[PDB]
Amino acid sequence: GSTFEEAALCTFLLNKEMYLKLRSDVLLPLTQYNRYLALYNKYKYFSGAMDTTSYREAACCHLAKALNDFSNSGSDVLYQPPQTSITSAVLQ
Amino acid sequence: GSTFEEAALCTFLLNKEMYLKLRSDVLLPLTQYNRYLALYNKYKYFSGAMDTTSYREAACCHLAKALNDFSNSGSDVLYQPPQTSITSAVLQ
Amino acid sequence: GSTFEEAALCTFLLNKEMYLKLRSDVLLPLTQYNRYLALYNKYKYFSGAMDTTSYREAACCHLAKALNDFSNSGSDVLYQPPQTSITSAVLQ
Amino acid sequence: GSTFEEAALCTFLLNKEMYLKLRSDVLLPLTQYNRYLALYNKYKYFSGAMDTTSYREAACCHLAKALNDFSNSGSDVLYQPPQTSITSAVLQ
Amino acid sequence: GSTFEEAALCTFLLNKEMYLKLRSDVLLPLTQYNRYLALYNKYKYFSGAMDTTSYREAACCHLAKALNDFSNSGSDVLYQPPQTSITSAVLQ
Amino acid sequence: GSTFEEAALCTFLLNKEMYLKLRSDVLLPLTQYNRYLALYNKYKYFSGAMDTTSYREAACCHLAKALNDFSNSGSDVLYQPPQTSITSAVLQ
Ligand code: NA
Ligand code: NA
Ligand code: NA
Ligand code: NA
Ligand code: NA
Ligand code: NA
Ligand code: NA
Ligand code: NA
Repeated sequence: GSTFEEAALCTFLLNKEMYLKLRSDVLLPLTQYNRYLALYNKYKYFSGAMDTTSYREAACCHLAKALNDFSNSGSDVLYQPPQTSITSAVLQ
Repeated sequence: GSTFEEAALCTFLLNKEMYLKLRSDVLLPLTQYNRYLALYNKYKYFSGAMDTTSYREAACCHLAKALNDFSNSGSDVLYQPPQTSITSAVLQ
Repeated sequence: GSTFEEAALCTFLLNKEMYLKLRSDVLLPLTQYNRYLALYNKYKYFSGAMDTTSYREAACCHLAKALNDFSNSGSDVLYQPPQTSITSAVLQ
Repeated sequence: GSTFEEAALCTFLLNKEMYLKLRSDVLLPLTQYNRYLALYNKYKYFSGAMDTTSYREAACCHLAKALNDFSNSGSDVLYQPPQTSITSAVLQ
Repeated sequence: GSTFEEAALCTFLLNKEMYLKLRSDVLLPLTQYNRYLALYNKYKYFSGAMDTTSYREAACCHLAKALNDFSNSGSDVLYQPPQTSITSAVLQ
Repeated sequence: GSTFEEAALCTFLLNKEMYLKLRSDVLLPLTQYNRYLALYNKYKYFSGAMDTTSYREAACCHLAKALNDFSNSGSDVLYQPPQTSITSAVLQ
């Protein structure tokens, strides 16, 4: 929801406390979290074959991917939203 | 539209070329641009009396305000999105 | 003192060690720390009704507020100084 | 050379003066500049099918691409190095 | 004054308009601007031989130096405050 | 190696896990890590008397210094690469 979407655009320390709040915020709707993990791969390595390059949607996937890596690590990491681009915004 | 909303979240050089592309993107719908200028003052000086503090909505107002200041200046300025806050995202 | 004032302008990981060093640096003078907490709310939600908007003073309040939130949390957070603004520096 | 490689890692205002200094620095060796433009597309959209993801090499391509866009625009833009990633540095 | 001191801590586009406002703000007191240029050299290359390493004072010198380079160039540049350091703040 | 060199250019949370991966990456070659610690002092305080100011080499020293401070502290810190400078890249 809002919490996750707005958090995906921030730079923050991803730790147990933060992982809990953001991961919970995307438990519902159900398929929500898995869709963002499916799109991370496209948005990161196969951006060329994408007829939708929403920056917010990209950020949500970058955060989802980060929560996932943390769920298999427990090691705190600095989360950073994906690089913005004014030339990318003017081109759709 | 998307261009403006996505641009409001970037850090870029606001010059004539950029002012034209972003200002045009918010000519329609009509009241769009004026609403963002009305909300800028609330989001900046009267945040306390607001039962809606969407970060994206805040960014759109910060950019609208920037385009306005540029329309009465012609002097290029570095645009920067408003400060993010993970504690603000977890608090509604 | 200097340590706190200079720290309020940095981006750092606020943890127990750092909380101890900065909170100690503002134990004296006595009313120092409480004044910065009183001003945080003005600088954040009631900026309009303020005939003094010193950026350094704003940063000191943002840090004081951060130390306070940490004293009731123990959870490490990334501290970030408040958004700067060249248009704010030229306007008094 | 050094100037371009080191500049590709900085955040600066790309204008005529800067375009001249950096573009000149990559006139020699000859194929240098064209190779960086060929690699930009891979790094940006086809990163998945790439058995070499040097961050410095990525930055050089991002800057080359920026000089190119400027050569067909004359409009000053803020240049920003590509997003860094500690998780990308530990994975080769 | 305040304008210059507060500006020295911001990231902004240094152009004719901005150069005029900030350079004027340090015309008085008289020796003000020249002292900051004398200290830039120490703060940048001879930091070791300094019994005073105030970050704000360092920023003021970095900005003074920037205004000077601009006075002999007319070419707009992105100004950036000097790197902050929490380990530098805790050590005086 | 690549891991350390590329990491020295990133902004990340330096913790036990990260300290282990980066410190290991510079165990070999042998004198590697000690040379970067010797150069840190020059780059930070005696930059003036230095006929080699490679930014990457500077970053490697800033990271080496950070790993060292962490080896005698165990307290997680946010690592930040040294301030970049386009005016420094055009001057060798
Ligand atoms: Na939800
Ligand atoms: Na529109
Ligand atoms: Na004190
Ligand atoms: Na060359
Ligand atoms: Na890599
Ligand atoms: Na003055
Ligand atoms: Na090695
Ligand atoms: Na250099």
